[PDB]
Amino acid sequence: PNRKKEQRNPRVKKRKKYEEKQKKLRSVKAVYKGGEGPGGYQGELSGIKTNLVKSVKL
Amino acid sequence: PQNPNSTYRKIERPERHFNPLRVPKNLAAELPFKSQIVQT
Amino acid sequence: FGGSSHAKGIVLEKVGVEAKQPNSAIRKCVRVQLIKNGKKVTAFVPNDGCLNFVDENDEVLLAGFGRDIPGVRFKVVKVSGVGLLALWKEKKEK
Amino acid sequence: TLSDWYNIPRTNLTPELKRDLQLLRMRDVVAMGKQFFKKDNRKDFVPEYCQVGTIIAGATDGVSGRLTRKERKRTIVEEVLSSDSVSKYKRKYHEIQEHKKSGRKGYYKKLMAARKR
Amino acid sequence: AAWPKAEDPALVQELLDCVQQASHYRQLKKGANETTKSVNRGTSELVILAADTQPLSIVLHIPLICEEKNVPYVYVPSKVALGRACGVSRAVIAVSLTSNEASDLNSKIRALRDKVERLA
Amino acid sequence: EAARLDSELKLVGEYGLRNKREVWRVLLTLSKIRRAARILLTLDEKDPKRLFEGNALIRRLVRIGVLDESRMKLDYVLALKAEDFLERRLQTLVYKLGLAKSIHHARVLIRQRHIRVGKQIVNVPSFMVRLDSQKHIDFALTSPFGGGRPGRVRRKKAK
Amino acid sequence: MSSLRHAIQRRAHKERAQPLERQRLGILEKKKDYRLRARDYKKKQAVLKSLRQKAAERNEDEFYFGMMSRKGPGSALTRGKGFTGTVDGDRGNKALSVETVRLLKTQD
Amino acid sequence: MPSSMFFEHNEALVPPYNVLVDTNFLSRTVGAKLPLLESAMDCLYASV
Amino acid sequence: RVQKHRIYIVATNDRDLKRRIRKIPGVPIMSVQKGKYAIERLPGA
Amino acid sequence: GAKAGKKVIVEPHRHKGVFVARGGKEDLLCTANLVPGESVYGEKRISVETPTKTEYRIWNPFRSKLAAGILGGLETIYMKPGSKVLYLGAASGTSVSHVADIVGPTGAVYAVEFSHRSGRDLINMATRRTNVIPIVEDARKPMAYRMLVPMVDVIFADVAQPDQARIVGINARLFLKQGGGLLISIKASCIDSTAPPEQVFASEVQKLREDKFFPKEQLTLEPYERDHAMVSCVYLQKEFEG
RNA sequence: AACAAUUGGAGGGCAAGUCUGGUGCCAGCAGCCGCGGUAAUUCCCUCCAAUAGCGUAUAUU
Repeated sequence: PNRKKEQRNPRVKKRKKYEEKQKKLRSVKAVYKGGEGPGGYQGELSGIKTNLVKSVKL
Repeated sequence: PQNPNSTYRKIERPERHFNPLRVPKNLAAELPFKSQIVQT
Repeated sequence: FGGSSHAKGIVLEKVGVEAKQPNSAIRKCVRVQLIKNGKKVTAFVPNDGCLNFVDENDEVLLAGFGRDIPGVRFKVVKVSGVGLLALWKEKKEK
Repeated sequence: TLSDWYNIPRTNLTPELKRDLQLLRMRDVVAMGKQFFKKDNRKDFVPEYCQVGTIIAGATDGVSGRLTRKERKRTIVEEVLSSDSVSKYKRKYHEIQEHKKSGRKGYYKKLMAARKR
Repeated sequence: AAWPKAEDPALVQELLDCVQQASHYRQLKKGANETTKSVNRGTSELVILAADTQPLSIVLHIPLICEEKNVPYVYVPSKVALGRACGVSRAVIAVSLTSNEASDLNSKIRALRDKVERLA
Repeated sequence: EAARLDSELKLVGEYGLRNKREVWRVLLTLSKIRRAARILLTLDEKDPKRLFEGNALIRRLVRIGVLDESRMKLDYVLALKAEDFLERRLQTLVYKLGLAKSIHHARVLIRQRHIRVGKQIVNVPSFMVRLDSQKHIDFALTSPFGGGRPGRVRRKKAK
Repeated sequence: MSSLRHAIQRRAHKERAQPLERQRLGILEKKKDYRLRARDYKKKQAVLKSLRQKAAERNEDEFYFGMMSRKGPGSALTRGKGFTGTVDGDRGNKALSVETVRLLKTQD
Repeated sequence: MPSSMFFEHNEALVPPYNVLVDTNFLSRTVGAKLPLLESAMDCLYASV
Repeated sequence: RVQKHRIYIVATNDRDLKRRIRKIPGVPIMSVQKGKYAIERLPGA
Repeated sequence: GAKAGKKVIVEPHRHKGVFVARGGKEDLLCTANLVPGESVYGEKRISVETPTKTEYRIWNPFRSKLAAGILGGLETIYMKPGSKVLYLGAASGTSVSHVADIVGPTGAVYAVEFSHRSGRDLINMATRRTNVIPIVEDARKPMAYRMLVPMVDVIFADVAQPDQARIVGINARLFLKQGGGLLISIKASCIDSTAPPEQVFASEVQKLREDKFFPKEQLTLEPYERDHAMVSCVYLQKEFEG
């Protein structure tokens, strides 16, 4: 069976697998990724949604 | 020893669209009020 | 068939080579003469391509399963010493 | 006017404000893939209470964080028209038009002329 | 005005040692201006000042913004000891030291501002 | 399962490893060490083999720098995890000491003979560096990064 | 099995275009284009079947109150050349009174 | 989605481990004669 | 409680509750298999 | 991004007195300026007239835990125009200015701070606004300012203390109403630096709960902060206003 | 196109090809096999696991 150049090396394959599953956790949960950067708060980029309550009832 | 119609080529298919629903004059004239075709 | 794990055998008749469906169980199963037991059991050759390698009279090693005819129980693993999957791939001749 | 939101008046709905509200439900197409937003698919995009303001001044940013005289324009849509990628809007628009004239009627008219010729 | 004064019985020594190790891990913003930038930008995990400042008013401004950003600050009594604790060849008057996601240095910052919280 | 797959994928991603065999190896040695700490905790304090044997174990783990030198208690040596051992391994000390740009670049710069540890040069990136020997991790002498000849690409470039 | 299948046993088979004479006539419908015109024709004839069952099974003495506020499809004799089978709709235009047109022509 | 989760791995549980005990478990460990702190301690190798 | 905080190890034996909290991710289940305890989904020891 | 002079319309937020300003490529949470024409600490703000007057200070989740909770998706914030808020740990009066902008002219913010310098900037801001009181005292001694604070509706808590639940405990046992609001920012690295943050958060919730609050929701502030939680709870009742 | 990483499994797509069923145009199993063409052709894969190791059978615990 024809296999992949990424499958040729197992260390490259787990490197390209962790980069993707680091990428998918950005989509699901909220990562810190630094505070305000250089420019200093250009507003809440990627919108603000007012109805949504993203919190754990306790 | 070849033929030119025998070779595999690329086939360019535009998206198929069809003409709308064409009801005849007498059918649309003689069908009842709740279903009467209203065209401006 | 619980004392030994692999049994040798003679391919007796390729049962159902006249079938229509290429990878149905009728075409896959092969009649086998067990050597030490003397019984005749049929076994699944796992491809029709591998059925092209399973020939008449040949010494053929078989094994079991584990999980179109649910009830045929064995499995052809070798033909004349060479493994049948290594015959299916182009690994070895016979 | 809301009594516990400090008297934001009701939306004096003008056609320019309605264009701006359309642009705010459509800001994901504006930033053409460079920035994606909170998907806000409500049917009526015009709110009940709105008030069109401008940013004044941050006391730490005055060199680069400040619009100029040729950029303090009059509407948000005029800002988007003032910005770049307008030819990028037109380019993507003619990808879409070239795909929606695919096999519709000029195509079949070309087939009829090809047979009748 | 040095009410979080660190004690010379080895709390100063653990402060300056962690200053030196953060200097070897490049987690260290040195000097009052760059310290102020790290606190105002909120990168700072801990901040030390020097009470041997000849006018101490020139470092009295960062406890304000450290109280605003809620980062622990503490004074060591020698800007020369802080200066060669950094490895600078000049006198460093106030130092700030940040962190990352995963480091034993970040663990040492955590235990260190636990001790600073035992002061304040 | 899946908790092991995301756990060991997090270990093979946090620290640059090649397979899950080294993860299982590290968890095995931590199982032996943590086991010894457990069966020392079975006895009372002033049991002199708990005093001297547990004292010797916490001195050895302080010395190889896994247990931090502040905490001096066998419960705190029960409270360990494999990111301490992987955080003490040589490859991650090359990256966290900044000789390399990434962790896979660090494992390349270890199988590649470019780094030394003291007098030795070390080919194995699984080398459990001692805490005292942590500071002397540096580039090797015949490498292009520690002086020496500028290596193959620049040789064929000069010619 | 899928593991017991080669890589030549997964090769896509190539659809063949028309001869260069028939290239004038168009696309060779193979199965996809046939299914598109077949399902489209079935949908059209299904709707026409439902409408023929309406026109057959309609009640001649029926009364709706929209008939007092609509104008019917008529016949070829009451409509003449302008006969389609349909009912006209409202564009929203209206005969506008003379006072308001005086207003609109002071504006003009 | 709760803090310290990486795709169905809680990194938030670390020794000293917390353990909610149920009536099923207290009944079946006083029945199995197996002391609770020492055998949870012995099956997790960690202070609970 | 486990649904709220998701820190705890739940020591149970019944198929009802063990099957109930196999559904919520990242929680350990401690049982007793007649001579010792068992841990379901804690990937450590 | 949010440059000075960009046209940006303002619509209300779901909360009472909180506003959201939507622009072309961004959005900005903002409050209504109580003292117009004046920025407190040098922030961007928005001016608009009725169809001179209306003004909206832009509110920063990096400089305010409460804006980090409102952009963090909090159910209620307990504070509305007319409320009485007891702010704990009031450094320089910045978020005290935004809370004072929420509760407005008829509200009252009771700002408490230990430090004298943030006391001074707090007296500057609290001299400009007339609904905030300045109190420079120790939050561990509520009987110092028991002559200053009446029964408030909400307590906001942002102190970096290891005995945070005890401080808010005695402050609520003197000054917080029957069925009161409480909104605490928690720093897990500040309470217990060697423990995991979910376990620190749950343990602080348990200390409030045996301190006889009632936790309604918890959210972690983590696109804007790290290892910070915001716990929203209610004193002596399950439901807030009583 | 090399100094040429494997072993297992799961799944998708395909002809002017084939076979079977049946109240058209559907469905099934399947397909190295198609008009021409072999110096003829340059065309279709994705996911999971262990990973210099892995599969399979029985005894089984």
